[PDB]
Amino acid sequence: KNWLKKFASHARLRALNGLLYKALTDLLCTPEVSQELYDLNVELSKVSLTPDFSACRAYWKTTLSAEQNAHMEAVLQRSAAHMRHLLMSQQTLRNVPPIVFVQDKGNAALAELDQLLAVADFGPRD
Amino acid sequence: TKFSIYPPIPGEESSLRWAGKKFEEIPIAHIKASHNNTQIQVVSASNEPLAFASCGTEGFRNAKKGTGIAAQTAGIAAAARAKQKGVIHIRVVVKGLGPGRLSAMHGLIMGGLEVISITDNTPIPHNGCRPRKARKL
Amino acid sequence: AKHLKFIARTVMVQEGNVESAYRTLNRILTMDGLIEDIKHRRYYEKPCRRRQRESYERCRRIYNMEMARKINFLMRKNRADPWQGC
Amino acid sequence: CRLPPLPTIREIIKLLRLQAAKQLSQNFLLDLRLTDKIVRKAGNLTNAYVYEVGPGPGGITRSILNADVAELLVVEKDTRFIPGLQMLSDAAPGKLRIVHGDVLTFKVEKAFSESLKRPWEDDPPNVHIIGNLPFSVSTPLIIKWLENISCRDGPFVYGRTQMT
Amino acid sequence: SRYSPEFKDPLIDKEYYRKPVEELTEEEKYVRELKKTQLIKAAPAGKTSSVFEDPVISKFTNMMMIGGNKVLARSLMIQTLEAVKRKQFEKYHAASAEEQATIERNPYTIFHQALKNCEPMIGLVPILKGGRFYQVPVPLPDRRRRFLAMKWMITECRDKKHQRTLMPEKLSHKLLEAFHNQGPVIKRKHDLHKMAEANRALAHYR
RNA sequence: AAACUCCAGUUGACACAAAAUAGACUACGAAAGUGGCUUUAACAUAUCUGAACACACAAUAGCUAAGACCCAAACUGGGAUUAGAUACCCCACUAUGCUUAGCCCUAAACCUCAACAGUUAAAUCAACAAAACUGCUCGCCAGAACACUACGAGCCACAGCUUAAAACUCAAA
Ligand SMILES: [K+]
Ligand SMILES: [Mg+2]
Ligand SMILES: [Mg+2]
Ligand SMILES: [Mg+2]
Ligand SMILES: [Mg+2]
Ligand SMILES: [Mg+2]
Ligand SMILES: [Mg+2]
Ligand SMILES: [Mg+2]
Ligand SMILES: [Mg+2]
Repeated sequence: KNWLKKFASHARLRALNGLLYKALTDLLCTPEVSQELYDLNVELSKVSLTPDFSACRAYWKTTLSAEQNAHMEAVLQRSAAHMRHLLMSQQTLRNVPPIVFVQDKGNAALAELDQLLAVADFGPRD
Repeated sequence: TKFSIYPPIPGEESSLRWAGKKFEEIPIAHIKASHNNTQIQVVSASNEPLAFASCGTEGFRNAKKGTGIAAQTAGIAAAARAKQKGVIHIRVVVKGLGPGRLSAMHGLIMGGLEVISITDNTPIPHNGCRPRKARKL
Repeated sequence: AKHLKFIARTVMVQEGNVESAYRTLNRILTMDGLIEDIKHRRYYEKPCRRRQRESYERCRRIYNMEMARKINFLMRKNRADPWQGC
Repeated sequence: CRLPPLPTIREIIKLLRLQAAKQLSQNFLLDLRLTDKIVRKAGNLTNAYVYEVGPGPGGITRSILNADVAELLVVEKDTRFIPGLQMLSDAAPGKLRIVHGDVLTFKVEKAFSESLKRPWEDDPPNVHIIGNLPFSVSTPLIIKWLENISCRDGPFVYGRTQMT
Repeated sequence: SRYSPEFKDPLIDKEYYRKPVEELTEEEKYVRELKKTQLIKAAPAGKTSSVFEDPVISKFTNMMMIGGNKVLARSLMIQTLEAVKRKQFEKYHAASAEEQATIERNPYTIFHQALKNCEPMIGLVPILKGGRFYQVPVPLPDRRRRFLAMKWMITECRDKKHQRTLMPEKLSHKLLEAFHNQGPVIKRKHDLHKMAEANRALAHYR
């Protein structure tokens, strides 16, 4: 079909989010996407679909090192299209919107607050 | 001597021994990692069931069966029940691509058994039965 | 079933490094195409869809290889300017 | 008879608290002219007792009420349209009786008076059912009402009640 | 502001200029040459190259100020320091030989330790999102907690239940109480550190 | 949640079902189609064109008898779901998908390119599609809708398939 020309040129939403979360975790469990990505052991927190099904935001847990975070970010944006193709080819969803990898840092507040409460002084009846 | 990734063969003699036994005499831990459940059965080389543990047998219920923690607990239970029968070294035979594929092996190792080889036996038909239709979610 | 066991898809653990053995087995199954076959065999792919997918994958590979060849060929020119000013 | 205006689509969206035209999940006949055509095809309703189902905004309700019915019984499953139907009732005193509940489960054999019960062998017993319901619930209702006709009970305790 | 942006803050440190050129690092050397070209603002009344300068006590005096009356504020501060010193001497003279090694008589050490003992490490932020105020914990910055300690001390000493007890006498007593981890200021810190734990689950929201 | 608990795991025996990888190959056949292994037959024409109807074939679906039945699955039941729920998710199981002998004769049956022979010089050429043409032959088309329609005729079809108009109407399509 002239491929050279082509290349040259809500309750339902919650179920879809859960299904896509499981599918993306399953995809990341193996080197199916790439060996480099498999090495980094990316872990996902949640998957959120926009109300118009225009984009899929996958929230991946960040680490403490910054260079590792940057490398993970780069490989994830380079591999998102391959994940979309794999998801659509496996017939997990007949049409998947573009996948966007967003960093998750919500646990940082809890971690810092735990660290400070460990060393804080509550006095009598702690 | 260079380490061989390939398993030993029963015919050709080899110097690899584990606690004095040969490769084909080590017990086998069969892991079935389904999508909602994981089942571990330890058997002897002569196919004597020694221990059995699945995520449903360790109290996990419904969707909690198909998680890594549940498979780890099942692996630990099977490892304990097999350690009580004289098993130390095991050959792991995994079947399926469920969430508990690797958590069961974590549990088995954390229960004290030593894994000497990993084998995959996931059923791959050469186009036999027809699969079901894709879900229209 | 009728074959000898512990020969196919079997990996030996070195120095108790179970993680490396498992990851090597995953690499083997992925590069032999077994993982993709398992994932694709969960639901039935209609013959026309399979044909279209295979054609798209083949032509995508061809186009990507051609574009990469073009970029590598034209990368030789990318260097410091020898006639700067003019 | 002075009736309140027919709700527009925007008022319906706001009443359902949807804030969009894409999560409606329903189709409304908001043309009083087609509804008048339907009630015309329902026969001559002068001094008749109508049991309407699935009014929603109430175009069919208005069309029937303009015809000189003796009393109109409405069964609505949404509380969100009951205010509009109450305004319609205030507009027409005594000709509209609104009931909240399912049409699959409502018991009509007690709704109207016992003086309308005409023998089966005679003409249709001056009672009529008119309905513009969702297509996902109109088929169980017709099956149920066919069973009732076979047993001559339910809405057909009055006789050979006509349905539209 | 009557100072142009090119003007920079002065550095009143006296030993900083005395650092030998041998010790200077290349970045330090670079900044030392760079400062030559810059314009420097006139040093404000207050901080001096003196050896008895205490920025913390100066800030406390500034916070005790009412109506620009710095003379009275500094008078109160020096009276507080003298009262603390006299109370410690009076307690040290009446102490046994083995207790004399564990009585502090320097008022500056007592003041700094009293303010440190009252610094809260965690605080609360009012945040109305769901139509209702939700007080969530937050890690306080160091400057924030240092300010909060001073403000709690001053507000505690401005309470009206203390009638005719002059501010120097109230403030010396409160400083000596906080030196031993006692008094209402330490209880105010404790009631905040407990109310920030009783609303720990609210960190999930934020 | 229903369902099963004559259930599930290892091991052994075991299809009238469909044929991983090779295949990133682009082959065979008039088309439709054809991708597990072996063997037997076997892939017309020493000019070209030549049919809605003549003579032989035509994916999938569908219909007669007999048979097989793992899995899948129109329908049919049950489970869960808002406030007119999920038609869409889950479980069970039919016609059917398979074999033998007959029918039915339709597809976006498309490379949306009629068959053979020739040319690349021209002005290349409405646009897009797929560079522009020539010679010769058959088939077909002459505004839209009425109309993949009515009637007539034919057919293993009985509503089906092929062929296929007219009246009124419009200035457009
Ligand atoms: K085509
Ligand atoms: Mg010919
Ligand atoms: Mg002809
Ligand atoms: Mg056919
Ligand atoms: Mg058939
Ligand atoms: Mg069947
Ligand atoms: Mg079929
Ligand atoms: Mg021809
Ligand atoms: Mg016809």
